[PDB]
Amino acid sequence: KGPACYQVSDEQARTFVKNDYLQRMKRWDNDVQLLGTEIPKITWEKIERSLTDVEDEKTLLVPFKAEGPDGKRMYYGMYHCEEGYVEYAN
Amino acid sequence: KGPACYQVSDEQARTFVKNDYLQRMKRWDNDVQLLGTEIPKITWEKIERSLTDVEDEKTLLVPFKAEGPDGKRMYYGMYHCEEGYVEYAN
Repeated sequence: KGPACYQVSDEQARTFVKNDYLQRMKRWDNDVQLLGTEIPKITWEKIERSLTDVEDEKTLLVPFKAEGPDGKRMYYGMYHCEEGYVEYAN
Repeated sequence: KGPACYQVSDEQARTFVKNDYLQRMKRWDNDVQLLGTEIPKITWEKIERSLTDVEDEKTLLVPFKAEGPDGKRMYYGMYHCEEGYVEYAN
């Protein structure tokens, strides 16, 4: 896991937040311009989750494809269930 | 906290991920079109963090303003340090 907040200086926090914000702006804008829509159609791919020791799962990996008139993109949402957020990969 | 993953069905997970993905596409695209750039200038506002019992902090709230040629927007990044992600509010 990352650092505890008390180990994170204001400067480190600002750097992390700026990196994250800029990267997000870039990524999401790019995906919109590529698909040609803000509201692509979503198609689902099979979810692989452990059939055993299921209480050990901290994350569900949900693959999907988004389709616009200009294009199509594959994603893997990794949904951290307890934290209530998703981070996306490709 | 949210549900444990073993309590989340494939359908619930897909619904959460679709909601999140669409909302993000919308939000970030909108912010880019509003600021008029993917790479706005970032200005910082003072960070308020507890001066006592600091080991209890799970999150740092980093306020900032983003400035494009077309506009300006206020944000509050809440940086969850250990998890290594930021969620944004306005």
